Amino acid sequence: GADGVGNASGDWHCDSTWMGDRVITKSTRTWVLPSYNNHQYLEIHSGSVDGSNANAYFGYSTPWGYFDFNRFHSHWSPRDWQRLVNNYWGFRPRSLKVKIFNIQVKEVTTQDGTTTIANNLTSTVQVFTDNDYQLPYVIGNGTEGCLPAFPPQVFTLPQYGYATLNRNNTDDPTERSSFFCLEYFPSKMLRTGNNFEFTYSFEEVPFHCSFAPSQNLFKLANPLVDQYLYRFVSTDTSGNLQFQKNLKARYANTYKNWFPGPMCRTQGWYTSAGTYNNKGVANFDTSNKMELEGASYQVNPQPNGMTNTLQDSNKYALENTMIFNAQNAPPGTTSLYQENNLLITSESETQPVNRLAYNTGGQVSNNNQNSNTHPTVGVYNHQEVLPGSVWMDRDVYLQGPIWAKIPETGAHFHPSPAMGGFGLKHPPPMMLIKNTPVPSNVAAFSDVPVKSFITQYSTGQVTVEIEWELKKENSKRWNPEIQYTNNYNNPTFVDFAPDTSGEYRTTRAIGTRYLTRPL
Amino acid sequence: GADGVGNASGDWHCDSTWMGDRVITKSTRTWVLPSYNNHQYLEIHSGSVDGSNANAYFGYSTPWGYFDFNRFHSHWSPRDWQRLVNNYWGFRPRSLKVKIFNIQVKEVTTQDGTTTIANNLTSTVQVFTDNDYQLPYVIGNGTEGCLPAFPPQVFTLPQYGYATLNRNNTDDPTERSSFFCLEYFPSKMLRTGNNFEFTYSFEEVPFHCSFAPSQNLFKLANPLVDQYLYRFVSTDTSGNLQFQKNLKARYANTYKNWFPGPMCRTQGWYTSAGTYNNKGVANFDTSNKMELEGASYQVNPQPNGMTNTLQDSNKYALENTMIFNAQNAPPGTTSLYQENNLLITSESETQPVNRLAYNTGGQVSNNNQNSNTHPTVGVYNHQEVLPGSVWMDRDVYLQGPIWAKIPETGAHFHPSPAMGGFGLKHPPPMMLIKNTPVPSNVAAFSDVPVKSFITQYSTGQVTVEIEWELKKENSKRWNPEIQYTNNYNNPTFVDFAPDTSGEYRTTRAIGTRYLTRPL
Amino acid sequence: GADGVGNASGDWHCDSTWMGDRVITKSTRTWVLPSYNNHQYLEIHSGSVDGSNANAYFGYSTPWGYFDFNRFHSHWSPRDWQRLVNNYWGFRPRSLKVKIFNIQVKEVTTQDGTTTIANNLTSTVQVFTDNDYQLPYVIGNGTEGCLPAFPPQVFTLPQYGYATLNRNNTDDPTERSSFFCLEYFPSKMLRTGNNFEFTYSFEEVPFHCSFAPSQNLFKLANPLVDQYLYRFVSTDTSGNLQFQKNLKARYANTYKNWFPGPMCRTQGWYTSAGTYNNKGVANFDTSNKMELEGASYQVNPQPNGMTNTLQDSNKYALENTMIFNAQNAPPGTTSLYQENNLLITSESETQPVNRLAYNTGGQVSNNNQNSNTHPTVGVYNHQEVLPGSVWMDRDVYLQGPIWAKIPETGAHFHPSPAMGGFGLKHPPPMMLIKNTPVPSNVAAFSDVPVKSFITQYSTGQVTVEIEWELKKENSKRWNPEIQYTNNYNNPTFVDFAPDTSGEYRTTRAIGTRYLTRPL
Repeated sequence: GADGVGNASGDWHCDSTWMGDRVITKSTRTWVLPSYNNHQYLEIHSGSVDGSNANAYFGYSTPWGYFDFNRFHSHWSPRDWQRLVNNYWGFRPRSLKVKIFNIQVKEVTTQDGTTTIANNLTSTVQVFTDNDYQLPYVIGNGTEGCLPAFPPQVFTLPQYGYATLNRNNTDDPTERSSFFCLEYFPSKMLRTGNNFEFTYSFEEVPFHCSFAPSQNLFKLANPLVDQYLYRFVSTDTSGNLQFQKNLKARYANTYKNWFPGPMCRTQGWYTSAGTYNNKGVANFDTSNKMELEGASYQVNPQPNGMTNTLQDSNKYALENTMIFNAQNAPPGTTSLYQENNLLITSESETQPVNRLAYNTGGQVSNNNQNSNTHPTVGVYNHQEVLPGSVWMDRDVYLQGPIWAKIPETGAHFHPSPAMGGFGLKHPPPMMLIKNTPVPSNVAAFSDVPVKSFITQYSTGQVTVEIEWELKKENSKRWNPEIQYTNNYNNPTFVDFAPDTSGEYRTTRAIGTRYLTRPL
Repeated sequence: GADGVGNASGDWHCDSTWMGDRVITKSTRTWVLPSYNNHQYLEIHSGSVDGSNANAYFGYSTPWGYFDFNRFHSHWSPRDWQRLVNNYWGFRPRSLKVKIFNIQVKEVTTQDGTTTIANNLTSTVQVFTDNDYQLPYVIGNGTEGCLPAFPPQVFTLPQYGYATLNRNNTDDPTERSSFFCLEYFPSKMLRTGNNFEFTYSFEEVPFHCSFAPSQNLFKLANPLVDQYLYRFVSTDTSGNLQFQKNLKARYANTYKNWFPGPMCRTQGWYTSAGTYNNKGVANFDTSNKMELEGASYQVNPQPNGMTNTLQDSNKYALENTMIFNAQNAPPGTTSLYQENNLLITSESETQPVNRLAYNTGGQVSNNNQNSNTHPTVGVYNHQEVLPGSVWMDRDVYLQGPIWAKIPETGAHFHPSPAMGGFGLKHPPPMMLIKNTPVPSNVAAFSDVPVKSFITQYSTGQVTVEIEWELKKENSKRWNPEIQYTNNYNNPTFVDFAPDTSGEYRTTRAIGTRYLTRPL
Repeated sequence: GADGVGNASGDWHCDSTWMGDRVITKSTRTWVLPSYNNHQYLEIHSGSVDGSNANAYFGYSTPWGYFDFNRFHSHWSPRDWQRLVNNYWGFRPRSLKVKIFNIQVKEVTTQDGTTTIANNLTSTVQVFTDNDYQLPYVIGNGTEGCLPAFPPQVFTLPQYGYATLNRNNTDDPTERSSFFCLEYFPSKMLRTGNNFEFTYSFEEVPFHCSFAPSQNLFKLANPLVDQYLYRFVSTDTSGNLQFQKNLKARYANTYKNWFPGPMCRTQGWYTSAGTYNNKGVANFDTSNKMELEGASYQVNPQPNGMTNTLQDSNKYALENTMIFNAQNAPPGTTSLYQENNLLITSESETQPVNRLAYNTGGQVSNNNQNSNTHPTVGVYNHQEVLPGSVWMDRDVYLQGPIWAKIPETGAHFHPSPAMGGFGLKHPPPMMLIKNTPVPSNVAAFSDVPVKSFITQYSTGQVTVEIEWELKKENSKRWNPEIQYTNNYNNPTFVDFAPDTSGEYRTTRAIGTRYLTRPL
């Protein structure tokens, strides 16, 4: 932008603007960027870890870092989120603007145990966006490093890396393994006066459904009126078939037009009461898994179409659950966490249309009845998509992801990501940034590449603006709705606020489904 | 319409008009409307009934009643239906017009065991349509109360009620239970001179397929020509692999492009011969079921994609069958019915592409073969939608439903209702009507609402006009087709006609699939 | 309107329409009108009753009845009210439309213990509005007879009567007592085809404040900074004056710009725990009272400016409280009611700016200090309006009144009615209606007025439409707000819904103050 050393290249924008059918969120944060890998690209790999060869991989770490705004709380204050979920039947993203500005590059020198930091006014950072999706898209896998929830917090940009193909579930590559060089893209170079701006339009995507059903999928018939349909009930002692009319309100017997969503049975576990759970279990051997390339992988939180719990029940299908930490956690922690440390979400709103993850799905005939053979049924633990099936996709959370990239295979079905949010063919592109290397003193020629660099890091601001489209509520429900509310019994701190040490406290996961609709 | 006491507000229209690619049906009937619940809204509920807690519910009954034209015989005479199904490959509804007129409100007084009926010229009825689908949509669940099949028959409008959510499969409500007040809508008020008119356009929907396949899905290859493809046949005594060419007409061995529809195995039962059936069976424990919200429900007639019987066979998968009564039945009857009382439909036309409901679906490899281990297979009793699968949706019947509302969840697959007919996102809206309350003598003030009303009922005519689009047959079949025909051996009455007592007799269910097409 | 016998003169309108800054409510109800006093005007009076001569009065009852829509639930469904109070900082009425239509006049004859009811097609009702406020305005005194909360309920119009002046607190009139004849106004006469319409604009009036303060009136100073002001603290042993700086956050000592509202101390009583209350008290002798014309009257709920309770406390100043019945009650009941029968409102939201009704207001110096005389203070139990005082007026409730007429005296202060709502100089005018008398058989002349009339009553519909202006919330609060929500533990019925007998159940009083604002 050529603002120059003494002129700011942008202003602080954090706001929300509510229009009748649209809302515009604006978020600004301060970032800091290390020089990762000391300006080197490094092959990274691993064999089997923790007794699973699904943990083997081959890939690369890069000197670059990237901006990740793919969580709802990056854009939405808690109050704004409340206003959203209490009043609207749905929402979707429409457009995006990003600005990176007020660049400051610092040099670091260490001498005799003391560290000195100074401006380097002539250094650059490099920024580009991968508009054609030519790089592995690591955004939307639920990884850390997003713009923080709380605007004053200063955050470190995560390092860009990726896994390509590995051979036979080992740490070796294959002939098809790809290396991607990020310097092989055009990128803008910014000194301290320069800035970067980017605009993007979302593709057409369905509204997220921010309502809960007020009817049960199998109870849709008028309770006052019989069906004109008849069901087989019994055989008499001579084997003749006997039938009965399907009476009003007998929902066990009514013919059905529509069927519940697909399910994969998932083990149920009791929360807050240990005495009901089986003691000293190691989950991993009995976890739900899918096989790929000769290895077994955990598939949490299972495909869409189930509910992980019943309302006002302490039993959860944990592998069907999005589980968040109430606090930020250090990288690499292996510590065991307990329920009170975590935010365990509930999909219970969808229980009228989604099957319960920890029960059987149903039963079908498994034999051929005859004079000597009584009819029998088998139960089933999984059932995939059926003609005429309906379900609700997983809810989104203030703490949760927004979008995910639909993999490019040429074939898919119902592209809504398991974690929740908007499946996108062309998502917001990766935004990559790195500190340009500055060599240190070099006296003599060599054909060997320079390895010795001045230690530098950079800092600046980033602004993200998203236009959201809203779907208005159009309910005729007479009695009041359930609404998210700030109710606490004798609080010692304000939730969604900094505490006495300045830590931002969040003790609840807030979903979107409060208002109701009939089916 | 302000016609006035002595002027009719509409005329009787029952006709059909056949245009080349369209047909317009017009139906007029006389209705009678009780004052249900004596102008009160009543909470209705139930616990477990007949040993099933799937029969528990919570809901409301309303003073309103509603017009239900959602059966084919409301619009189609038997002869017209014959003309449709013998000559056309498909049809779909396009537009709708409804008129309610010639309102007559009667007051009823009972004194000393004698009942007197008189006109009340100044009373009103109230009518409205739920255009935004803001109320539970109870139409399209197969319940009674439709416009009668036979035009002179006078019918009672059914009472509007609905089930909302209940708690833990009991008779209690939950926090999410909805109460809907129908007086919270604008509605037109009609005295005896007034009328009501409504028009509606159907959304684009696929033609119903009124043909049967003349080829088997697995027999599509030219019987005169070998495939250029080879199959594994055996291993020799040294374990070497052996292969053979797939020969002409060997349809057991041909490679396949396409696969049959999804299936859920359903128990088969013999009709008209009791000796083959298992004696004294109570079906309910061994019925097919699906689990929802912690309860088990019968899912008849199963999802689309199966056939319930084979042509010229007496074995039926009864829970895969639409079963109608030949006669109208009284409300609430628990009597046992026998086969000769009922119309048991057959989907046998689809047997070349739909799998047979009472057999296994197939078999797949269940182990890993090696030097010491012979290959084995398991059979499967259910198989859901596969890539490249094809099937035919259930046929529609003169006696059967027309449309159903697709539930509003944001996610579904192949929205064609299990019962048969057209799945609609925005179906013809509920048309609701009630007798406006007229208080009786009130001498003194009270803040308590008036409970004492003059007993009234109303009667009038309703006309429904539907424009249907037709898909012309374009067959090159040389030999004659199967056609629905009026063939009876020594009849003692005319079918689809009133008998000596005036009862309208219908002894057959008439489907649509007579003409054939190659695949 | 001259619709005629067989033509409806209006339609049913109950709806709400939400525009961005305005909301339009439309309500329609069915009414029934007795012929009160058999078409006679009657002097009514009373002496001392229950030992209080404040109960003496002189006045008149009229044959007329009147429409009273002066309660919020006449216009607002519970869900709509929820939407209002959760999202907006205020509202006020703007315009009004009323229609009376579908008139039906019935004649009643009783013979041998049996009652017969028939239409009288040629009878009239008479309607007029008192546009110039020339009659005693009885609307807005908290009396029964309003349009019901629940739209299907049919209600009886209350009888119009009024009290004029009485002599010396007895049952006699004075020379200044006024008799008002309602037939001395022009009025429209309606047969069964006719209707009546009226439109009205509200005067400019302040928005009701639908928010609660998030700051305490005495805590407004920055807690991080000292005042530059000093306070007298002590005298030393020689009598010299000593002073100290007012330190940061010491809100006991800070100089104040502003002062709390006016108060009248009111006795506090414990709810739900009887053991803390004084036993067997008769309240009336110790009630708060004001004297007028030589008699003593209870002044509940006291003037504005107090709070009746503290948050999460069981102590209430009951005479400072609006107390509603959860149910409709019969006229004239003397039964004792208990807390669980009643809705006891809480003004606790205003506790940061309004003084607590059951404590003392403060203390002031009551003597002159000197060498021999220690300073003393008296406490005070009442304090009226002070310069620089601020307070919040009483909240409004879904169950409560909307407006009140400011008395016409030429002098008043802060005209907001004690009960809550909008003080209006020219409120919506009285709407009066009566059944025109129809004499019975008269054979001979007399100069004495006819006393013998055919017994008649009338019924019809009334529609009321109000345009409301809204004040949008403009909060920067980061953390979530308190919101009214439909939370019930194991409900056996749906609140704000009809129960199994059809009774409309309301177990909560819903105020407007949920959102917060800083001072």
